[PDB]
Amino acid sequence: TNGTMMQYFEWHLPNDGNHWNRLRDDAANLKSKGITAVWIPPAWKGTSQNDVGYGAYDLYDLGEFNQKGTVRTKYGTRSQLQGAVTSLKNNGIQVYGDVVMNHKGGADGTEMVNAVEVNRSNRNQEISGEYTIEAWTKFDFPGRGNTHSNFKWRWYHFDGTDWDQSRQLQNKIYKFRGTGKAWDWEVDIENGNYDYLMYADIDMDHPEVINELRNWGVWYTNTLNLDGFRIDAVKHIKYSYTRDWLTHVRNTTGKPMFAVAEFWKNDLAAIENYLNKTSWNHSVFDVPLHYNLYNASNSGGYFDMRNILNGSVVQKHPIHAVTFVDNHDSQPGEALESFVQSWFKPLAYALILTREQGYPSVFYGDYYGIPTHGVPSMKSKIDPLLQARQTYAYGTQHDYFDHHDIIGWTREGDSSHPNSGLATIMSDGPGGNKWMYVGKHKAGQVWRDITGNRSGTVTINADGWGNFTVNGGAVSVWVKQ
Ligand SMILES: [Ca+2]
Ligand SMILES: [Ca+2]
Ligand SMILES: [Ca+2]
Ligand code: NA
Repeated sequence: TNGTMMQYFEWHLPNDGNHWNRLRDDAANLKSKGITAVWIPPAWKGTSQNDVGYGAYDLYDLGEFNQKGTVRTKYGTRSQLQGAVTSLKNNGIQVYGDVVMNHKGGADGTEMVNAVEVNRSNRNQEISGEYTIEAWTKFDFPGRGNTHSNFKWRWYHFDGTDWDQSRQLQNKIYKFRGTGKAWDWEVDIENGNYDYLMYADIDMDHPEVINELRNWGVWYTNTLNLDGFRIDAVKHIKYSYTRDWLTHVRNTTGKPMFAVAEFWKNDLAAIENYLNKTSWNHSVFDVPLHYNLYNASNSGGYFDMRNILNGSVVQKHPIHAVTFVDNHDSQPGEALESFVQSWFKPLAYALILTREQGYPSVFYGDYYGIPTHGVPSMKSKIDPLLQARQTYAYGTQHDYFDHHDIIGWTREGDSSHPNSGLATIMSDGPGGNKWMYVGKHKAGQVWRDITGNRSGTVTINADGWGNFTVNGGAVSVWVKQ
């Protein structure tokens, strides 16, 4: 069956502690709509209750201990989280947990550390001599104590920080001194070594760090019975470390543990180098395709639809790419904002859901909407597309990316899925028609538009060709009536 995951969260979810409860009660529904895997938001304690989770204070606190002014995380308690995972599991849905290992924020205390300032545009270059700063690198976890783990963090487990409590100076990046201290290598090259990003940067070359995060990885997997991971900020993390961390977890638990890393860079060559350096042992989000979809939706129809897949990861690396329309990085208001316009969104979803290449992901923000930024729920338009993927998107595929506005592709379906086979067509401009081959053995069949956009039927001729139609700025997916 065609796998389909769902990012079950967006950046502006309410801080009401009922998100795990919602996931729990949505499990049965998700299963019926075709979702086979769910990527849950950071389940640990952030810098505050409000934290989306990427602040990453305590990875062993899943809304179980009183820390950072709260017991529950933004999403709920450990109990409520476990209830959600159980619900998904009982409904046959896999669970992918988010993983944040690049840094830690909200240190319990400070430490005086010898450091040097570095060029923020070239972290390889030091711009100050050595001197002592007060850095937030002490993590004792008073609320948790040693429950689950007695590992405590100190300055030497980090490579640097961006804040000196003593001399509160802005626009600074500090690199810690010490034997062997240096920015980790084989990370993105923007700003000449993008090891540092925010908060206290974790030293991926320190032996205790390597062993500890690996131990945490397995504890995390076993505690929540995870089936996979969504790995955060991989371009800022030692490439070989991530590769080996994953292998360690797979080796220890014995589970395949699917994993998709977010290497956020609209650069195919950079992502390909990342896959190479990680020995292709996990997939990556197709960020390049995201920008293609964004640009097409932003072109008022002037985008050349023939090249919508050009430069994407899924075009050259189909089984190592997780395709997506939007996510918390691109939604309205965020730094990397590049939200795919709603008029084009159904087309984008048809692109990633009805084609054979890539592992598609549905964005919670798109499905249930983003109330805070006026983005309406588009499940009514996505549900039919998920239906098409679930029962009709199978078999040999034929592509027709031969027109600047109207493009499409077909699937001949296969014996393993009854009535399977489809023909999606879309136009980022005026509507029209296109003759497409769905298979001679389908001769005589009468197809209909599962999206409901076009109300008539299309009959496949004796040669297996059908003249499919589509409306302006829309998509139609024809299937056996
Ligand atoms: Ca280092
Ligand atoms: Ca880093
Ligand atoms: Ca066009
Ligand atoms: Na580092």
